[PDB]
Amino acid sequence: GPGSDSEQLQRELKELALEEERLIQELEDVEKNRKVVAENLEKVQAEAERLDQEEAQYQREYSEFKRQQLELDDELKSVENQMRYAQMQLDKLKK
Amino acid sequence: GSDSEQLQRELKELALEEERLIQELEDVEKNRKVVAENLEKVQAEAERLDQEEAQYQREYSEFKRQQLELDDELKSVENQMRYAQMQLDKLKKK
Repeated sequence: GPGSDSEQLQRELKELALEEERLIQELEDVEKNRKVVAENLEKVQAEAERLDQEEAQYQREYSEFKRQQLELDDELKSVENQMRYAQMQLDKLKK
Repeated sequence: GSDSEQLQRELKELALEEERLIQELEDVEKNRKVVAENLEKVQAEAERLDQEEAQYQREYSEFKRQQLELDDELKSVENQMRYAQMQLDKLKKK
């Protein structure tokens, strides 16, 4: 019994050792892979946060141009209205 | 005659302002559509980054799980080797 039982245990230990070796390598490599994915995730989240501020700036710019456009068009209506009035005064003097 | 000349001077100054305003409006409309375009570009990029974010969060979770799982696989193997070696030693001791 004991001799054959010992040979079976020796075979089991050799199988375990080979798997141990493999796992140790796989753990070294997963650690490298996790470092890359952590970098990638941070970079994309940092970029998204930056783009949010860019978008906020453009929305302010857009709103400002829109306001300017309304202000200018109203100034133009005033000029046009003043010119008609002046011409009407001139028309009275031209006669 | 003088009132007329005054009004003619006024109309000339106004026509200059009208010209200036019409140009300023052309330019604001140009500036406005550039910003609208920047906006469209920003929004497309934001969508792209959202999708890349989702991808990397998935990969993050997958590799974290893989490390947790591998480490427990190694611990199980270490436990099994200790037990097997203990049995081996006992059989030697007869």
